[PDB]
This record gives sequence, structure tokens and C-alpha cells, in this order.
Amino acid sequence: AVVKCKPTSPGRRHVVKVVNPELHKGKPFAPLLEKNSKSGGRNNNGRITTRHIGGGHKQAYRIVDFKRNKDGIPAVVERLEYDPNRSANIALVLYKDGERRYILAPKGLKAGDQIQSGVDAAIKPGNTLPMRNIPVGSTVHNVEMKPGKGGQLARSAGTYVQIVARDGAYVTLRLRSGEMRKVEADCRATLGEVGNAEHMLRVLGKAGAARWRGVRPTVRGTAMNPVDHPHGGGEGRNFGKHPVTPWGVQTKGKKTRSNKRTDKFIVRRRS
Amino acid sequence: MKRTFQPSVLKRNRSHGFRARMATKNGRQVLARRRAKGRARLTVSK
Amino acid sequence: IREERLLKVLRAPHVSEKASTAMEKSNTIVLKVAKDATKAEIKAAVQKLFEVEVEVVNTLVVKGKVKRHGQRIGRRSDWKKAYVTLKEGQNLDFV
RNA sequence: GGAAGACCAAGGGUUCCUGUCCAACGUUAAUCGGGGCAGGGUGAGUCGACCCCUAAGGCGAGGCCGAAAGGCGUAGUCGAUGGGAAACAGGUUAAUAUUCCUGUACUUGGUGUUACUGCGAAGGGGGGACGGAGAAGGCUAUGUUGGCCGGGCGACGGUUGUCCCGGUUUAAGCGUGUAGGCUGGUUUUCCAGGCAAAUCCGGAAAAUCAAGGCUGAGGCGUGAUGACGAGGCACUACGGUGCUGAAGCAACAAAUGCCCUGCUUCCAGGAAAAGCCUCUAAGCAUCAGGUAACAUCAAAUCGUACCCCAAACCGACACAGGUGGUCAGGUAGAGAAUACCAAGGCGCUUGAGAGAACUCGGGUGAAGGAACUAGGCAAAAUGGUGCCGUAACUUCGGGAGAAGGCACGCUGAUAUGUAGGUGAGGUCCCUCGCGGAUGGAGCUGAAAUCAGUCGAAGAUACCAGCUGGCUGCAACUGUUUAUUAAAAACACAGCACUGUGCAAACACGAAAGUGGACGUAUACGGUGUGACGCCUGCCCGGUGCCGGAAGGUUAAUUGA
RNA sequence: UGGAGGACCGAACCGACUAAUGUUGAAAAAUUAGCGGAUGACUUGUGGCUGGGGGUGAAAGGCCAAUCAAACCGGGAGAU
Ligand SMILES: [Mg+2]
Ligand SMILES: [Mg+2]
Ligand SMILES: [Mg+2]
Ligand SMILES: [Mg+2]
Ligand SMILES: [Mg+2]
Ligand SMILES: [Mg+2]
Ligand SMILES: [Mg+2]
Ligand SMILES: [Mg+2]
Ligand SMILES: [Mg+2]
Ligand SMILES: [Mg+2]
Ligand SMILES: [Mg+2]
Ligand SMILES: [Mg+2]
Ligand SMILES: [Mg+2]
Ligand SMILES: [Mg+2]
Ligand SMILES: [Mg+2]
Ligand SMILES: [Mg+2]
Ligand SMILES: [Mg+2]
Ligand SMILES: [Mg+2]
Ligand SMILES: [Mg+2]
Ligand SMILES: [Mg+2]
Ligand SMILES: [Mg+2]
Ligand SMILES: [Mg+2]
Ligand SMILES: [Mg+2]
Ligand SMILES: [Mg+2]
Ligand SMILES: [Mg+2]
Ligand SMILES: [Mg+2]
Ligand SMILES: [Mg+2]
Ligand SMILES: [Mg+2]
Ligand SMILES: [Mg+2]
Ligand SMILES: [Mg+2]
Ligand SMILES: [Mg+2]
Ligand SMILES: [Mg+2]
Ligand SMILES: [Mg+2]
Ligand SMILES: [Mg+2]
Ligand SMILES: [Mg+2]
Ligand SMILES: [Mg+2]
Ligand SMILES: [Mg+2]
Ligand SMILES: [Mg+2]
Ligand SMILES: [Mg+2]
Ligand SMILES: [Mg+2]
Ligand SMILES: [Mg+2]
Ligand SMILES: [Mg+2]
Ligand SMILES: [Mg+2]
Ligand SMILES: [Mg+2]
Ligand SMILES: [Mg+2]
Ligand SMILES: [Mg+2]
Ligand SMILES: [Mg+2]
Ligand SMILES: [Mg+2]
Ligand SMILES: [Mg+2]
Ligand SMILES: [Mg+2]
Ligand SMILES: [Mg+2]
Ligand SMILES: [Mg+2]
Ligand SMILES: [Mg+2]
Ligand SMILES: [Mg+2]
Ligand SMILES: [Mg+2]
Ligand SMILES: [Mg+2]
Ligand SMILES: [Mg+2]
Ligand SMILES: [Mg+2]
Ligand SMILES: [Mg+2]
Ligand SMILES: [Mg+2]
Ligand SMILES: [Mg+2]
Ligand SMILES: [Mg+2]
Ligand SMILES: [Mg+2]
Ligand SMILES: [Mg+2]
Ligand SMILES: [Mg+2]
Ligand SMILES: [Mg+2]
Ligand SMILES: [Mg+2]
Ligand SMILES: [Mg+2]
Ligand SMILES: [Mg+2]
Ligand SMILES: [Mg+2]
Ligand SMILES: [Mg+2]
Ligand SMILES: [Mg+2]
Ligand SMILES: [Mg+2]
Ligand SMILES: [Mg+2]
Ligand SMILES: [Mg+2]
Ligand SMILES: [Mg+2]
Ligand SMILES: [Mg+2]
Ligand SMILES: [Mg+2]
Ligand SMILES: [Mg+2]
Ligand SMILES: [Mg+2]
Ligand SMILES: [Mg+2]
Ligand SMILES: [Mg+2]
Ligand SMILES: [Mg+2]
Ligand SMILES: [Mg+2]
Ligand SMILES: [Mg+2]
Ligand SMILES: [Mg+2]
Ligand SMILES: [Mg+2]
Ligand SMILES: [Mg+2]
Ligand SMILES: [Mg+2]
Ligand SMILES: [Mg+2]
Ligand SMILES: [Mg+2]
Ligand SMILES: [Mg+2]
Ligand SMILES: [Mg+2]
Ligand SMILES: [Mg+2]
Ligand SMILES: [Mg+2]
Ligand SMILES: [Mg+2]
Ligand SMILES: [Mg+2]
Repeated sequence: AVVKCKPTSPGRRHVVKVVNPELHKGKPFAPLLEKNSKSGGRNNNGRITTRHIGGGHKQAYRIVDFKRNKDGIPAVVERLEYDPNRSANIALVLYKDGERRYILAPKGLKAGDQIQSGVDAAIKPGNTLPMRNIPVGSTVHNVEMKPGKGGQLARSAGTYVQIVARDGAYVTLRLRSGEMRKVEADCRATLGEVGNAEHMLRVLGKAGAARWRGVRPTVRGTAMNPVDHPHGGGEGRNFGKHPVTPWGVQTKGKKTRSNKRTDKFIVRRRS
Repeated sequence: MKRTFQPSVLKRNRSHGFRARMATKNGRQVLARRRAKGRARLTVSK
Repeated sequence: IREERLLKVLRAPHVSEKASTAMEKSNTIVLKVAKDATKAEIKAAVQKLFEVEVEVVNTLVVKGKVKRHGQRIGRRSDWKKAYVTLKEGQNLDFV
């Protein structure tokens, strides 16, 4: 339920919030939780290696199963939960034998849905399987790049991958970025899409909101002094140079991808 | 107003205390220099 | 415990108005004891050396004062004080 | 007097208390002191530290890495600001007291007996265990009045009365199980998910019962024939000592404290680990070990004085500055603002005169009312509660407290105190109780209307908006040049470009590694712009970036 | 009925808009009278982390011990 607010105060005005009424109100499933500490975007030298991070509300790490490797054993969806650790929602599911696991919550999923994973599984959303057993052209998420490693691709809300080719050991995917990539057919994937696709709609409306999300302010380079940035001071408002990162590398159009390892896999760039 | 020295014991001793010096090469060089100048007390200890 | 240690515990009777007060009124004596002795060893040592019955021993440590002698700043040594409770039974006296 | 009081933590380290002294110290004298000299003073199983357990973070055997020193990190091992057993009232010192004394308790361990008995962990599972906001019901601390008890008839009119003053205090514990919150219960069979095992956890299936369990403020009872207690009676070195000791209840109001780590709701989704409960593996089986009652022993060590809204800490000073936590009396008041007082603490360590100019901080002002000046700078004025009323414009919320106006004291009646709030006695019921209904004594107590009355003035003090019209810039709350700049600067939600396929770009590291992220293109980084609304036109010649490989050109290399 | 908000008025608390006094100060940045925020991008306690060809910066070249367009201390060093 994507909803605007009546503007009872200037901050509240532009706020669009997304209310999913189907979400579980009340505590997560404890045995599946972990401790998580915010790093302030700082490495083991205490320096800031990534700017604009910190503050933010406290979060607990939900342990989500990306390998989906408990096999041929049906499991049913108990409830949908909010995961602070990621865009998407999650599902708390119960395998027949008495085990519970969290998973990414795919679209069309709701309390009561039977799902299952293995080589044999039926094709319906929320089911997982190695991809040579997947109909070509089908839509999937939570895709592995190496067999048994666990899902990496299309974990965000509303994202998904289309399988456009099966050749020998390699299936070719149309990635969400628009880039054709080969992946070995033995990597499990999951049917449907990631749900809560309306995540992207929601508007913060006020700086404070962004600050809850662990995002600190961003100082425009050309505002700083010439010593701090290449973009540098001037008298009043002055630019004069081609745009660069704070470390001087050219931005706005320069390709920074360099790997020669992973090249044989990539068919074509996104455009 | 609020001046620069706001004392704390635990702070004082973790920062400059004997053991804190001895932890490192540099610190033991401090304690070397002091023992060579012949101080009354090397570090800050009670 | 060994007796050899014992005879080394108890330095001296502590003399003062508080002392006299407790000795008369509550049946308790006051001792300067070695800085390191403990309630066990003082209980033992009185019970042994004065041969009378100790109930309980409470203790404290006195920090010596700081003095000046001829501009020089010295520090009087620390020491340990012990309030030693005797049961109403014994009567210890001064001849 | 929401402190200039009382108690801590920090920090100090003897400044504490007594005697004695007055050179120096104390902005003066000082007989006094936080000064000098001497003595005394800090009493713990249950308050803290230690200790048990972990957070961020640190160190880190092996290990990876690095010219050397060294960097990173695994098993570990440290690290509280967090989690972990238990004590209260009264009495006492010149100075300690939750420690000493009186009484009354409590906890955890060791040994012992006795009765019973499947006990065992670094492994398993529960528990511990967690946000913001809100709501309001139950209470208590506490206070006010009345009853009660002791004393009082009072320097000046009046005061044997509906009169005046003072007291009306009592804890942990132990027994009880209430307002409230949470949750179906019990029995049986199966399943292997819980790294091995499981009778425990989770899962499935029947059977059966409806009350069951868990939690819980406070009340009541005991604790307590005790203590405390106004005072009185004896002695006193006039500092005190000893004896005796009345009443010791009730109604009402009431927290920000407790019930409540609860309940309702929101999204930004809200520590870890041990004690603690249970399940078993290796094991051990009449041993061991566990459970209960009685006896018995132990509970070590260190801190404890005094100062902490400061003359004792941080400011060179006995410095108009700075310093976290706790307690929270009265009348008025929305109130922890304010004004005046209580408990309690102080009069700020040079006075004494005089009553000029001038400076400082104020008070008042004829007539005028911004004519002052860079500028209404400063001053004055506004100021409260209820009711009436309120524009352009608008993003429909606002603007708006717009503007402007009206009543406001006291006394009486409606009512010798109403509406409400609380709810005794009685009668009835009861699954009999801290129960239910009825019941209305007492107690508390707004608001209004009408009639009167005082004053120049009733929001009489302190307290407590100046308002309106036009326009620049910035949407907005925020942030900033500690110490001359708070803005029109910065950020901002949003918008766009662009980079990045995960061993991500990028960043920090000669490297290992780490952050990005236990994220995954609805993600992440970088640059610009900066809500919303309307829009974002032309130019690729210049520099840049992206694509192209044909030719021309060119490095090491090879050596004709 | 409900109780949203970088909502409103307003003390503690946080801050520093104006004026005067102070300028060998009561103070090496204060006081007095007014002023802004005051449920949050708030505020504060204890502990930890980042180290100078560096940090950190809602960005003023601000901040890093009353010293910052490159801290402090010892050295080269009797620099020139
Ligand atoms: Mg670390
Ligand atoms: Mg960023
Ligand atoms: Mg995150
Ligand atoms: Mg931005
Ligand atoms: Mg600038
Ligand atoms: Mg810099
Ligand atoms: Mg530059
Ligand atoms: Mg500029
Ligand atoms: Mg210009
Ligand atoms: Mg004792
Ligand atoms: Mg002790
Ligand atoms: Mg000595
Ligand atoms: Mg006041
Ligand atoms: Mg401190
Ligand atoms: Mg201390
Ligand atoms: Mg002294
Ligand atoms: Mg004194
Ligand atoms: Mg004296
Ligand atoms: Mg003098
Ligand atoms: Mg004099
Ligand atoms: Mg004299
Ligand atoms: Mg003295
Ligand atoms: Mg304790
Ligand atoms: Mg650690
Ligand atoms: Mg090593
Ligand atoms: Mg290390
Ligand atoms: Mg430890
Ligand atoms: Mg410690
Ligand atoms: Mg602690
Ligand atoms: Mg503790
Ligand atoms: Mg005292
Ligand atoms: Mg456990
Ligand atoms: Mg906690
Ligand atoms: Mg909640
Ligand atoms: Mg009461
Ligand atoms: Mg009478
Ligand atoms: Mg109940
Ligand atoms: Mg008496
Ligand atoms: Mg409160
Ligand atoms: Mg409080
Ligand atoms: Mg004490
Ligand atoms: Mg004390
Ligand atoms: Mg203070
Ligand atoms: Mg005080
Ligand atoms: Mg001082
Ligand atoms: Mg003075
Ligand atoms: Mg002072
Ligand atoms: Mg303060
Ligand atoms: Mg008051
Ligand atoms: Mg009132
Ligand atoms: Mg007064
Ligand atoms: Mg008084
Ligand atoms: Mg005082
Ligand atoms: Mg004047
Ligand atoms: Mg005037
Ligand atoms: Mg006039
Ligand atoms: Mg006039
Ligand atoms: Mg006029
Ligand atoms: Mg003139
Ligand atoms: Mg003029
Ligand atoms: Mg003015
Ligand atoms: Mg005025
Ligand atoms: Mg206007
Ligand atoms: Mg009347
Ligand atoms: Mg009445
Ligand atoms: Mg009534
Ligand atoms: Mg009623
Ligand atoms: Mg009149
Ligand atoms: Mg009138
Ligand atoms: Mg103009
Ligand atoms: Mg602005
Ligand atoms: Mg604009
Ligand atoms: Mg502002
Ligand atoms: Mg400034
Ligand atoms: Mg200023
Ligand atoms: Mg590099
Ligand atoms: Mg690397
Ligand atoms: Mg991480
Ligand atoms: Mg982006
Ligand atoms: Mg701009
Ligand atoms: Mg071009
Ligand atoms: Mg071109
Ligand atoms: Mg090119
Ligand atoms: Mg402050
Ligand atoms: Mg500031
Ligand atoms: Mg002020
Ligand atoms: Mg204010
Ligand atoms: Mg405002
Ligand atoms: Mg305000
Ligand atoms: Mg904090
Ligand atoms: Mg800042
Ligand atoms: Mg400085
Ligand atoms: Mg430098
Ligand atoms: Mg330089
Ligand atoms: Mg030279
Ligand atoms: Mg020279
Ligand atoms: Mg020369």
C-alpha cells in the first residue's frame, strides 16, 4: 500500500511511505538472529574507506539461506517479515521435518504457500533448482554464479533475471543491468521475482529519514577548498575542470572496469 | 570555561602508564631515555 | 597455621580514647598488626598468644600522614588496625 | 530554598575531629581558618571494588604478510559505561557506621547425618534478552483537613471557643495472594530436523478436559507486650547524664515513583555472553552424584575519614567561569517557571565617613512623539484565561494567537458546598472473599447565573507575544568560521549524469588483509543540481571522455 | 474514537542573535538584560577508534590539548 501523507508539518509533506499490511508485527524468530555492528564505513585501520556512512538505527542480522540446499523436503510459509538488512522482505518457512529457515520472499508468496527445492521440484515461484532443469526464457532470482556457493544475483526488491540461452554447460542470462552473462547450468536459481517491488516508490521527504538509514551528509566537492578536493574553491561559484573523484580520477563516463579473468563470461556490456 | 585537562585515572594509566609503555618498541625507548636521564619517576603511577 | 608466623603478626597495643571506650563498653581490644596479616591469622594469633577467646576481628588500614621536617616532605608509613572482639566471658586487665 | 539544601560517582588525598600557636600564608585585623606543630579518626558474608560473563575495542600461541623494526588476524585471552547470590529499623562518637551496639533477618558455599534417588559437557535446547511514541486504569511515597493526645488562655481592644501551638512515627524480612498482564491444559503415538546423542526443543497425529499454569504493584497480617515518641521527673563540670513516657487513628488529594522488560500503535524494526532451567555423549554405576530437612563450619582481600551546584575537582589565585548521577516540603500557580517560606544553609575575609563633576545599574517626567540616527540601535509598549471574531493568498495542512473586542476582585443566594469525584454504616447475595449488588453518612469540589460591595485601577505583584502592509534570497527543521562573520554560505528530501556483475568499482594498506557488505543493479560509489509548480532552447569547432580499427607514425626486444 | 509530527508555546538541558559593562577583566572569550532550538539530522555520561606529505570536517582552511595554508617534543643544527 503506497501512500502519500497529509502535510501536517513541512517535513511530512512529500513523504511517501509503503505500508505492507501483510507483514508480521512482532519479534523475529530468535534462533535465526545474529549480532551486527555498524562500522562507520571504517576499515581495520580506522580510516574512512567509504564516506557518507554511520549513525543509523541499530539492526540485527537475520540469517537468510541463500544456498537453499535442504532438498526434496517440502516447506510451507509461516509468515512474512521485515528485514532491516535488505531492501526485500523475507519469509520464515518451515520444512516438514521441523526446521525453520529464512528465505528471500518472492512475489506471489504469502502465508500458506508450499514450496520446495531440489532437482525434481515442480516449476512454480519460490521453488529452487539447478538451471539446466529450468525452461529457457523463464524468470528467476537468487541466482548462484558457482555451484553450491549460494545465491548472489538479483537479491534486491523487484529484481529478477531472465534466462535467455542454454548451451552445453553454460546458460546465458539477461542480467537486471541489461548485460548478458554466461553462468554454468549447474547453479541453482529460484522461480519468480523478488517481491515488494514497490520499494523503489517510497520517498524519504526529509533529511532526518536518510540519517536513520545510516547515511551521513555529502559535501559537494566544488564547495570545499582547493586543498581538499580537485574541484576546489574559486571566487564565488567556479568550476573550470572536468569532473573527477576526490582522488583525481575522471568521473562522468570513464570506464573503470578492469578484470581479465571474468571476461570470457561476459557476452556484452549493459548500455 | 571547559579547560583542556579533564582528569581521569583509568585514562591516564592506559595512555601513559608503565605497562602501556612497555607494550611497544617506542615505549621501551622512552623508558630507556628516562632511566638514562635518571628521573625520580619514569611514568605516571599512583 | 604455623606458630612461627603468628608471633610475627601482632605489633603493638593501640592506645587512644576510642580504644579504651570499646575495651570497657563492648569488651574489645585494638591492635596494630603487620600490614599483611588477615582476619584468620589475627583470630588465630590472639586466641593463641593471649590464650583468650576471640569472637570476630574487624580491620582497617590507616594511611600514614604526610609530614614536613625542615622543609622536606616525608610520608609516615601505612599500617593496619584491628578491632578484636572478645566473648563477655573473658576479662583482660592492666596490672 | 528544583538550592546558595541533602547523598553519591568522578577528581583530590588527610583538607576530617581535638588541643595548641599567629612569623609566612588569608588581598585588612585576626584571638579565627581549608595556614603552622602535635595527637586522634576510616571496623562490613549481605554497600562498592575484587570476582563470574561478555560489548565496542585491545593483545594475540600457531598461521598469513612484510628490507629490519614490524602489519593483519585464528584458537584463545583481556576489556564496563551493560548482565551475575543475599540486611533492615532503631541506639551510639569530638570525628565511622546499611560496617560498631540492640533487635529481627537473609544468601551462597563446605562437611555431616538421614530419607529418597540416574548422575555426568567446552556439546543440544529454553531462559537470560533488550526500540520509539502513546494511552490510562490500579496504587504508593507524600501532603491537607478532621478525630486523638499533651500543653495553652496570652505584654494592646477581643479570645472557655466553630479558639491557639506541638505530636500523631514505625523498616527489611516472613505469611497471605488482590487491581492488572501473559498463555489453552493434560495424556498417548510417531518423525530426525536441533554437526554425535537425546525421554528436552521443534514437527506431525489422535485422545480428553475445561480450568490450568505463569506473572503480579499495593493492601491485610505478622515483624512489634518492641522500638521511636511531645513532654515530664531526678541530678549536672551547665557541655549533658539517668529515669519515666500520652496519643500514636480516619477521610481526602496525589506523583514524573511503582504495577509496566506491561498494554495499544508505528517503522527507522530495536546488544552479546555467563549465572539459571532442562536434554543427553564420553563416562560411572550397591561407588559416584542429585533432591529435602536438621546440625555444623566458612564467606578471603581492598575501598569506607572529608570535599563534591565547590575556598578541597578543571581553570597559575580562597577566581562572578566549567563538572555527570540521585532526593524534590508548604501557600499561590498549567508548571521542576515565578513570588514568599519550611527542613537546612548562609550574610559572598578591607571597613568608616561624605553625599561634587563624571562613569556604571536603575526609577520618574510637563508639552511634543523618531523631528535621533548609518538603522527606532537601546528604551518604552505588548503580555493571562475564557468567550466572540478574523483578510489576501494557499502545496488545502495553513496563514492564525491574524488582526480586534468582551467578562475577570470580594460577599450572599440558587445549594447553611451545587455538577462531578470518592464512598463509610446498613440490607441482600455468594463458587464466602483483598468477592458481588444495593446503599448513600462523611469527605472533597470546579463552573456558571442572579443580587449586593470596595477601589482610580481586580489577568492589580513577580510572571507573561508588539502588530500590520510591500519586497530581495533561501523551500522548510537543521549545520558552520571554539576566541570579531550564523548568513543569501553548508547540508537537505528530491532530480540527473556516470561508474560498478561481485574476488564489484572505489578507498586504506609496499604486501597480507580490511571497509564497501555478511550488501548484489529497486544495490553501491562518484559528480552536479537542490522541496514543490512550470519548464529546461541552440552549438561537438576547442579541451575532455566513449566507440573504431583499416592505413601513417612509434618503445623495449631481435641483429640483416 | 484515535494519538501522527526533523509540529506549536514553554522551564531544566543545548546554543550564541542584539545591547551595554568588562578591555593592566570577577574571566587569556565572561557577566547582566533580552534571543534560537527544546521527541530529535536532539542532548549528555563512562570506555574505545582514526596521527601530521596524516587525521577529521552538514566544508569555515574549520578542528587535532588556550599553539594549525601542514601540531607538539628531541635530533640534523652553531640550517641559511
Ligand atoms: Mg576491529
Ligand atoms: Mg556516498
Ligand atoms: Mg545496511
Ligand atoms: Mg545527494
Ligand atoms: Mg569556501
Ligand atoms: Mg585537510
Ligand atoms: Mg589539487
Ligand atoms: Mg567557493
Ligand atoms: Mg564569479
Ligand atoms: Mg561483625
Ligand atoms: Mg574492610
Ligand atoms: Mg616512610
Ligand atoms: Mg526558583
Ligand atoms: Mg569524567
Ligand atoms: Mg577516591
Ligand atoms: Mg596539611
Ligand atoms: Mg576544621
Ligand atoms: Mg583547631
Ligand atoms: Mg594577615
Ligand atoms: Mg583591620
Ligand atoms: Mg599583630
Ligand atoms: Mg589545619
Ligand atoms: Mg552487591
Ligand atoms: Mg573480541
Ligand atoms: Mg607469531
Ligand atoms: Mg593483532
Ligand atoms: Mg574476561
Ligand atoms: Mg578491572
Ligand atoms: Mg559497572
Ligand atoms: Mg555489576
Ligand atoms: Mg561526617
Ligand atoms: Mg546456551
Ligand atoms: Mg540490558
Ligand atoms: Mg513494543
Ligand atoms: Mg497513603
Ligand atoms: Mg486543654
Ligand atoms: Mg490475574
Ligand atoms: Mg526522651
Ligand atoms: Mg522523570
Ligand atoms: Mg528520573
Ligand atoms: Mg563511612
Ligand atoms: Mg561519609
Ligand atoms: Mg554541577
Ligand atoms: Mg552544594
Ligand atoms: Mg582552585
Ligand atoms: Mg573570597
Ligand atoms: Mg568558584
Ligand atoms: Mg550542566
Ligand atoms: Mg516548591
Ligand atoms: Mg495547585
Ligand atoms: Mg527569599
Ligand atoms: Mg531557618
Ligand atoms: Mg555547604
Ligand atoms: Mg543613569
Ligand atoms: Mg523608565
Ligand atoms: Mg515626556
Ligand atoms: Mg503625557
Ligand atoms: Mg501618538
Ligand atoms: Mg543633534
Ligand atoms: Mg531622520
Ligand atoms: Mg529593540
Ligand atoms: Mg522593557
Ligand atoms: Mg505575509
Ligand atoms: Mg458560604
Ligand atoms: Mg463542603
Ligand atoms: Mg455528589
Ligand atoms: Mg459518584
Ligand atoms: Mg465604582
Ligand atoms: Mg470592575
Ligand atoms: Mg531590491
Ligand atoms: Mg534556510
Ligand atoms: Mg528557487
Ligand atoms: Mg533555523
Ligand atoms: Mg566566531
Ligand atoms: Mg557571533
Ligand atoms: Mg595500491
Ligand atoms: Mg585486495
Ligand atoms: Mg561486516
Ligand atoms: Mg547512483
Ligand atoms: Mg547550490
Ligand atoms: Mg569532441
Ligand atoms: Mg567529434
Ligand atoms: Mg581513444
Ligand atoms: Mg555541555
Ligand atoms: Mg557552535
Ligand atoms: Mg544570557
Ligand atoms: Mg531560552
Ligand atoms: Mg520554531
Ligand atoms: Mg520553543
Ligand atoms: Mg549516545
Ligand atoms: Mg560539524
Ligand atoms: Mg587550539
Ligand atoms: Mg606536518
Ligand atoms: Mg607540506
Ligand atoms: Mg648540516
Ligand atoms: Mg642561528
Ligand atoms: Mg655558512
